Amino acid sequence: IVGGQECKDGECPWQALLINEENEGFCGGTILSEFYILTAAHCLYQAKRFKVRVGDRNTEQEEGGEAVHEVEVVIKHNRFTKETYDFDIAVLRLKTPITFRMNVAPACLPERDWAESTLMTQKTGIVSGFGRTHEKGEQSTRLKMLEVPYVDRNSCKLSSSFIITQNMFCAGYDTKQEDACQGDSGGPHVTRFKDTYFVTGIVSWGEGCARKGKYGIYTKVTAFLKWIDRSMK
Amino acid sequence: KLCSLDNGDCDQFCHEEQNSVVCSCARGYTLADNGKACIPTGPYPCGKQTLERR
Ligand SMILES: O=C1[C@@H]2[C@H](C(=O)N1CCC[N+]1(CCO)CCCC1)[C@H](c1cc(-c3ccc(Cl)s3)on1)N1CCC[C@@H]21
Ligand code: NA
Ligand code: NA
Repeated sequence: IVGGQECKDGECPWQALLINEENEGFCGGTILSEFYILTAAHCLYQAKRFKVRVGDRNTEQEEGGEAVHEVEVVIKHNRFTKETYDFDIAVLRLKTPITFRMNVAPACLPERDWAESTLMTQKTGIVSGFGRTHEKGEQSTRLKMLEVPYVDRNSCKLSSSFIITQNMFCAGYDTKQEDACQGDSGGPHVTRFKDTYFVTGIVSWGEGCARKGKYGIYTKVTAFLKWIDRSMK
Repeated sequence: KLCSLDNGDCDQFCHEEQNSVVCSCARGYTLADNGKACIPTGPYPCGKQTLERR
């Protein structure tokens, strides 16, 4: 996360971190239930093997509330395309269930039509993660969050060197230096409605991070709410 | 009455019928008797920050 702020205690409890062969984070995820994590399909190609950590705010401090879970099943979207990152969505079933507790709770899945009329029409959503703090920088050891404006599709398309499909949406800023970045991808984009946070996006890709005239690109979760339900059985 | 004005007074999901609105809630909540509020069924309902340290 470029700009934004450190997440306060209890404020990002649905954040998950995918950890590679080293316990180093390389992608985010979103807790959906005791057994399921939402992430980006492209994250599945970026480490040979990985596990999921929940409850962490500081990767250099053993707080006491952190837990690591192995992955039982990876459910990738069968239309995911590496070239374009279209259909950039996957669900992970964990081998053992998450125990909800301080800093560990699921985000809500909204009903589709209401999400479209009520969540996607809000001014902003929130993105979070442990990713880089500037494009060419290092990953944050502390969990960060950032309020990102929704950006209209026409503007989104004009700004991008790559196709923006209807499975994607833009969020962020034209010139203000705040964005998600490498290491945040796969993580949550949530939208607040009367103090409840609903999953609206998956951090997917960008052309650099926080570049002028470029936005953050997110998987449009509304297009996949039925797919998520089926994947979770 | 309409979901476009104050979300039909619903705490979470709102849908319009012929004359009325119907509210509903995410899994882990029960719709309150008043037909508007969403009441968590457990201590870690979805979408809530974990602020009340138990
Ligand atoms: O090249 C990179 C990588 C990676 C990334 O997405 N890009 C763009 C990939 C672009 N596509 C493939 C290459 O053509 C084309 C469209 C879909 C993927 C990475 C990155 C950028 C981001 C985000 C920025 C804003 C977000 Cl929201 S996510 O997350 N990871 N860039 C920063 C450092 C390296 C470079
Ligand atoms: Na920690
Ligand atoms: Na920008």
